[PDB]
Amino acid sequence: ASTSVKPIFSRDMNEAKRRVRELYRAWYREVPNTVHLFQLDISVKQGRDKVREMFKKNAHITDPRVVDLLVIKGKMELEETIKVWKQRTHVMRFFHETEAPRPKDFLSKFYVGHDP
Amino acid sequence: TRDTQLITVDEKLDITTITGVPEEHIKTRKARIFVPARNNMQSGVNNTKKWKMEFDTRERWENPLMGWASTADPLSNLVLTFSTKEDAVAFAEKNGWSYDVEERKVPKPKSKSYGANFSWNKRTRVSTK
Amino acid sequence: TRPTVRPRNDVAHKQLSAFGEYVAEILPKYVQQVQVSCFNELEICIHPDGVIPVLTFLRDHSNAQFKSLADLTAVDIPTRQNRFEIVYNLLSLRFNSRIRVKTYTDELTPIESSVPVYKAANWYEREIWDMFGVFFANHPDLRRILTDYGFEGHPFRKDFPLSGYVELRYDDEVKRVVAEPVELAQEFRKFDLNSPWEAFPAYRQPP
Amino acid sequence: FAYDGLKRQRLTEPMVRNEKGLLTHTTWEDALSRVAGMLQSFQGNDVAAIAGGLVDAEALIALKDLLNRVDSDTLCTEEVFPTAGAGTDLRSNYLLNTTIAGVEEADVVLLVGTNPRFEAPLFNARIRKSWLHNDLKVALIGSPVD
Amino acid sequence: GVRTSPTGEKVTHTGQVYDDGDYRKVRFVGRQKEVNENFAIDLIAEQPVSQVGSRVISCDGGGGALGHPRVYINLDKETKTGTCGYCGLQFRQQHH
Amino acid sequence: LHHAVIPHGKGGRSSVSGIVATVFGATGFLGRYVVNHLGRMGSQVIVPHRCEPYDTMHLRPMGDLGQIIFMDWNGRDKDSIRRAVEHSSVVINLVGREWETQNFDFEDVFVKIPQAIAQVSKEAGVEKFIHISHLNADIKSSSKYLRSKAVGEKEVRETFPEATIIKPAEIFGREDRFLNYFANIRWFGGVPLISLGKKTVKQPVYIVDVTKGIINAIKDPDARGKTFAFVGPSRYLLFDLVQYVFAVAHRPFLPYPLPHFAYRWIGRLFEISPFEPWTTRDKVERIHTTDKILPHLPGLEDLGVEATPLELKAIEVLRRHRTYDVQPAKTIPTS
Amino acid sequence: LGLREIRIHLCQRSPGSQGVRDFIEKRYVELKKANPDLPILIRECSDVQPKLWARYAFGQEKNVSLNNFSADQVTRALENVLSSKA
Amino acid sequence: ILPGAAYTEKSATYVNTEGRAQQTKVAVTPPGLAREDWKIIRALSEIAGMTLPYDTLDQVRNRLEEVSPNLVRYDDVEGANYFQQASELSKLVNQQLLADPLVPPQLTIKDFYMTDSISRASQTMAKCVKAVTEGAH
Ligand SMILES: NC(=O)C1=CN([C@@H]2O[C@H](COP(=O)(O)OP(=O)(O)OC[C@H]3O[C@@H](n4cnc5c(N)ncnc54)[C@H](OP(=O)(O)O)[C@@H]3O)[C@@H](O)[C@H]2O)C=CC1
Ligand SMILES: [Zn+2]
Repeated sequence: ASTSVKPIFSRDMNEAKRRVRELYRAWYREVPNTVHLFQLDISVKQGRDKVREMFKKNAHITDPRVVDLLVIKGKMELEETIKVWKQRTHVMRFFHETEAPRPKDFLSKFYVGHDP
Repeated sequence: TRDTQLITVDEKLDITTITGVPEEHIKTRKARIFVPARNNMQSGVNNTKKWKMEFDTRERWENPLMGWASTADPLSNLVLTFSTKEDAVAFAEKNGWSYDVEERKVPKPKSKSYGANFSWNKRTRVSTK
Repeated sequence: TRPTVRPRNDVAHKQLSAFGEYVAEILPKYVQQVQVSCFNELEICIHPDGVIPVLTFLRDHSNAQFKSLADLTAVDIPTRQNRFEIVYNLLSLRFNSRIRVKTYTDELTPIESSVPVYKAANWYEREIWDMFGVFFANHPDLRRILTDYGFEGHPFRKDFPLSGYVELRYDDEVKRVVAEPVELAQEFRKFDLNSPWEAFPAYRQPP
Repeated sequence: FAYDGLKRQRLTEPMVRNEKGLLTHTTWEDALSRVAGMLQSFQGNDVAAIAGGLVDAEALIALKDLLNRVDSDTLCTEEVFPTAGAGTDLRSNYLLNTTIAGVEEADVVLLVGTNPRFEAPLFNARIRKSWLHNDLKVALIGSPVD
Repeated sequence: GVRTSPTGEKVTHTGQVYDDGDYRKVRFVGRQKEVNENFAIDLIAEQPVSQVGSRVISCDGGGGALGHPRVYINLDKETKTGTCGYCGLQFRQQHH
Repeated sequence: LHHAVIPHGKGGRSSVSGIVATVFGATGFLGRYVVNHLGRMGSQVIVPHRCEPYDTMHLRPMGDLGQIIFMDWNGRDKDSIRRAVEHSSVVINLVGREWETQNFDFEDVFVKIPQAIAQVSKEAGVEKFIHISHLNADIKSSSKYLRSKAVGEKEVRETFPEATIIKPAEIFGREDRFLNYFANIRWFGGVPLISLGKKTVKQPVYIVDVTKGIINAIKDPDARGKTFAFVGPSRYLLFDLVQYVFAVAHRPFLPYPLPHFAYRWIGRLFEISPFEPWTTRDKVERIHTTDKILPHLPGLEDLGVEATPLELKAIEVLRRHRTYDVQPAKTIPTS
Repeated sequence: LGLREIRIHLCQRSPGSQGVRDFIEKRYVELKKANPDLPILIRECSDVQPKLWARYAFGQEKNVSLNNFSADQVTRALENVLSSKA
Repeated sequence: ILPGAAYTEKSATYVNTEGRAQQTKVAVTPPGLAREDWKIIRALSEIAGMTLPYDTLDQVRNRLEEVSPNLVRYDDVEGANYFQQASELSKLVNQQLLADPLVPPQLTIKDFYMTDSISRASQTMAKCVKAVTEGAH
């Protein structure tokens, strides 16, 4: 009974993946309209790779309820872009154009500060 | 006997991807689960009854203009309170933080006797009141 | 009377205890606990499956007529298995009384939307979603209401830091407003205020 | 009260010696490379180390691995402990095996060549607590000290 | 009182002054450094020691409710004077 | 030295980078990007300015409280220069002008003024000095702009031997006068060019790349007493490059030739303007001068900066010129 | 090249390390007399699977699990390292 | 000179005289360019081509567990035993006891205040030494 829980939308991972793919198609077909309405300086290929990167991060989830939430947030984040509730600043926050690269190796982190 | 249909989820409960915390502050942090030690300037024991969870200290530097204490750690002041140790570890595990647990330190019972102050042959006979 | 102590109203304490029992006898399937506070407020604690049954009964029954939803909010308690406590505050113009209905949930278990019972719940449930991350099933329009577009996290959770994770700024190079990790010129100072001496022995817990 | 020493005489920058033999500040890159070059030019018994009184276990193990990777085993400490016999092979040889809390269970204590009042004040405080309540017997072999 | 450093920058009553090679001094170019000229440590040293004829005297800072919390000072030691912990005034017992 | 400024923090807006820099000519095109990059990491920036204080307002939001400090300075006043540099660890010289005024000529701004800053910096004990020369600097050039650049590039190299001289090609950006120059010719009907734009090859570079190069030269110990050549990744003909600009701006393109002497004649006519002239005889020389190749000098790649193509960021600059995919122009392979 | 250090980990009450416990009790003093200059570190914690670490020149280490071994069977493992070196 | 961190500026393990292993926690970060002690060695090794196999504090404590497993059992007093084996070895060689008396290095309170770098840098420990030498005056 402990592992018996109420679902959000999908009763198993197989149905969850169906929602993930439909969401990906929605984002894939919107980038050309987004890059045009907001007059962005990125290309459509750069836009479509960012969507790919965002989906790739959460590729190790095995909880259908968690996947449902990620899709719910994705659909919310999508409705903001389509209806132009966001602004050019919000869309470009996925890219971090004004943040200097931060080193990933041990030696470089050693020279600058104390964080691991 | 609920009316709603239930499903089975045999996986570790992990919410690291829906809490919105940047990955910089999930993998490199080290939570500390503990019961606060009694403040030694006071005899009260009412601050040593709940379990706390704090994170590891990081750099504080001096503001060039005024001399204030600047920081870049967004978890410097975060303190959580828990009724028991088991509930504290549960919150750390599902949030993805690495943690250390320190067992509660309760003072051991002491044997007190006002009459020992005036012993006939023992070493506990005090010399002043 | 004592000039400095709030007076007690024993009449209203007996009437609200009778009605609390009255409600628990009619909905055993859902009511888990009924308590009346020392300042005469009534709390009905329910299983989360009874949000629609219990609320519909209180709105429509001839002896309840709680036709107005005063407020709907959530409280976050990290130490419980179900962190989030959902609170409904109701009003009755017919009998001039108030009542509080409480249920619970967690990060992943949804709760049924109350818009069918109270049209007032439309925006309150968006606010609970935006600030706590509690999903309400069958909501006509669920989305962030108070936070900024693209905001990550639910700021009213007890583990979300006070100053957040990012801060805004205008960058001249890119000619727009940018978001960056937050660094504070003066760190917020944390005061440990609680006294180590018990204040109220009436609320002492078993050791 | 000795914590205010952490605010004086502190080392804040890497330092190397210049041509006129005086220590001058430098970057981390310069200092480590100068040290790194010498460590590559030696091995075996040409490299040694000494550990002080306030060094942690993490640093002790790390330095050991660095010297081992140049095949050196001359890892020394400033505090002498006899190596004749079992030496540091058995922990029981160099520990307080009765534990601090076990002095309260003793009935006779023999102190040899030590002044616990100053080498370990809080452990001396425990002997007195046993000397007062449990009626302990204490003998000393050494100089008369209070 | 205010005394100037070898580089020409005034010293505050807390002892603060930028060293010669400290880059932070650039904030004062074409501007000034705010220093209060009334050093409180000097001002309270000019006040005369008040002679009293009791073992214990009380100080409230003057003005009654406009001063500081009322404290009682012991004057049993003739080696030194009795000093108020709030306002810094001094009291002494008359030859006994 | 007792100690350096000991950088602290995460490199953000409120950090301390240990850089106390005085930027001369920080109110122009290039200084607006250098000050931003210095303030974005928490540096102390002293900005000596000659103009009205209202014209330096866009620099205030570029740093935290007290990190941007403004002073008055005069080009010919040595005392004013000294006040601005005696507390600094690096001095950056961006003073320049594309035309001669009533009171300042190319000699005054490119030789005398850079020499005064360098000499006073040496006497004040500054450690790093960064001077901005031109790629096409040459004492045997038809442009008096480029002749003075060469003379100044030497007197600076003699007054401050450990100077990091940066020699960029024509820079392009939002506020540039290079791509914005080949878009306002539309106001005069057709696009004049010498030899129809042939015989001239240019290697323009991006503003941010030049700015990122300057910052890395401050932090790199291997840039003292060295000369660099910041050039773009491609070489174009002056014709197809202008052809590309009009394509991106989406404006009619009528390139008709005009002889050299005629261009100077119309060049002198604009010089009569008491305001910023639209064009000048000197400007025409540099626009029709081929960008040199100096393989023996280090470039951007030696400072860690990767050159940005003109195609990736041409739209960013020319978006405004559009009224109410463009094929890239041809390039000249390196043999 | 040559051997540098032998490390023996064992428990104090578990049966999985009873064999290693008997080896130390009976035939550790003889082993030390044979190799007085060899550091033989016997570090016994609580509830740990027993092991035998051996350190060779230039920081090479080889470890063989000693779980459920016996005194006669623990001698062979130490003979291997003392005789065969990497 | 490679500047390190004091015991109040690093999470480090110390073992007391009874074998109990405990750990400090970071109160303040080290001053200036000072760095955690084990990070200096782990950074010197990489620049020398001898990179060590641990990059984090949790990893360097796995290594400690290999060398001596009791160094990660925090607040546990692991017993040692084997006194008999230790006593038999000690008799294989004899040494002569010097005639000099046993004299502890610290005889009076005067010698207790300054015994390490930090206490020698303390201005409060210097006022304690002059107090027990001259007196209150
Ligand atoms: N822009 C480009 O394409 C190229 C730039 N360079 C060089 O880089 C440097 C920066 O030029 P840039 O910013 O792009 O163009 P700007 O003309 O916009 O910048 C010129 C700066 O120098 C100041 N200036 C001019 N004359 C004086 C004077 N007598 N006294 C004090 N200040 C003066 C100006 O101050 P104020 O505005 O108050 O008058 C201004 O801040 C120049 O030296 C230039 O030769 C070299 C190759 C390419
Ligand atoms: Zn007073």
